[PDB]
Amino acid sequence: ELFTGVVPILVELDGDVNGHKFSVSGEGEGDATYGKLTLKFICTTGKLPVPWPTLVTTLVQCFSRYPDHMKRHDFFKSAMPEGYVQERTIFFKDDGNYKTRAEVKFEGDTLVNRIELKGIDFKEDGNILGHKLEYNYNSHNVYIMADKQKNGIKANFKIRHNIEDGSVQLADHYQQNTPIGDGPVLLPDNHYLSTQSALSKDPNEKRDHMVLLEFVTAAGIT
Amino acid sequence: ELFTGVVPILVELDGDVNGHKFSVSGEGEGDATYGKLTLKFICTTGKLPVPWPTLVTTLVQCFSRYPDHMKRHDFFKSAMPEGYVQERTIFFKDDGNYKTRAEVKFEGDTLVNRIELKGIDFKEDGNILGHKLEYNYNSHNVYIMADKQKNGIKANFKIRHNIEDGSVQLADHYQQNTPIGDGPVLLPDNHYLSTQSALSKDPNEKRDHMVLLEFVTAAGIT
Repeated sequence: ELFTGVVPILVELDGDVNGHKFSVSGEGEGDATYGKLTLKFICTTGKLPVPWPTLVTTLVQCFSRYPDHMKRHDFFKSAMPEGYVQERTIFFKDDGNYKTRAEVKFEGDTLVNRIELKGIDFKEDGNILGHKLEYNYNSHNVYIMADKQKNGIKANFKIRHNIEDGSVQLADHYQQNTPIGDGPVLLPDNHYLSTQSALSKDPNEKRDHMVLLEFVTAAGIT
Repeated sequence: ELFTGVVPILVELDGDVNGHKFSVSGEGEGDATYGKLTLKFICTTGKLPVPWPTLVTTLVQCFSRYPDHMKRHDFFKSAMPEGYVQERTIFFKDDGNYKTRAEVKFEGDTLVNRIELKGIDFKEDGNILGHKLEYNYNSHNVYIMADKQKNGIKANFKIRHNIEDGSVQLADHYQQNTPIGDGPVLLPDNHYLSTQSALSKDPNEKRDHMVLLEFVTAAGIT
């Protein structure tokens, strides 16, 4: 019942990639009923040192639409409102890696996502620091599975980023979510979230920014 | 000035794939200012004989956002309102092909897209008739170039459809657009439309349907 209508979302990221520091703020709405997300981000420190698309997975899986027969497998929502801690190690192929940690939870009537990111070992002439990624996005499945010992879930997936020259840059994600609260939570059977994203720009917008539209739906359980 | 605000869109498709006939109706809005499209489709003849994703390219490139320095390369809009005729031969790899022909133009204050599609040579146990495609979509670039002789453009691109088992099904598109009117039109320099799409469902919707969200932006000219 928290995700019954449109829930406002607020995002805050502080990162550091090869010594370069940056901040990103975002605002939006989520509608777990359609599993739709509309967010907008702004680099508040000037210009983003890495391509915007590399931050999409980092910058709220609680807005996924879970079919009715799949409701007992919804860890994300069942953890609200104390929220949960999401962590990932993202490995960019033949390049470096981002290590992230975030707390997603309700602060009042707003779903907030506070993140801290650290990226090391990035090649200067690579697709990432070299900004060779096209500004668009592909479709993926986020495999999810419970971590009973930690009372949470583990998830994993491979994102494919389109480089300008036509090739693709794989970014391997390894995820871990644990509750912030102390009570029972819903531990799921193995399943996945079919995720789709679309990036664009607000033409009346001067700051470095990205507008993001995503759709997520759980699938995998019959 | 026709595409100045939100323009209503109306789509009508009559097809035939390996002897199976079907109709699709769609309704939406376009906003060439953001290069955003929101459409909804319904199979009016019952259940769609092919996967919904294979009809996305067929089911209005006039809503692309063309940056200000790229305005003289916009064939699509410059042909309004008499409109233009779009034709394609789409080759699905190791499978059959769709041959399409449509007239896109204004009827009153509504942009209408009337299409007729014929698909032949489809393998029964293939990804297409076998419905092995995931219900999602990827990002592509539509290369565009003028056809001065025909006073229109030719375009071409390769769509990658995600099959369920993890592989991909290529669909080669070959396109041709010619004006319906008789006056000068804008013939572009070589360039492309960065296109992004996201598919989903209206949960309160019983008919076979697809909700489509796309973003298109021209790029390629400096």
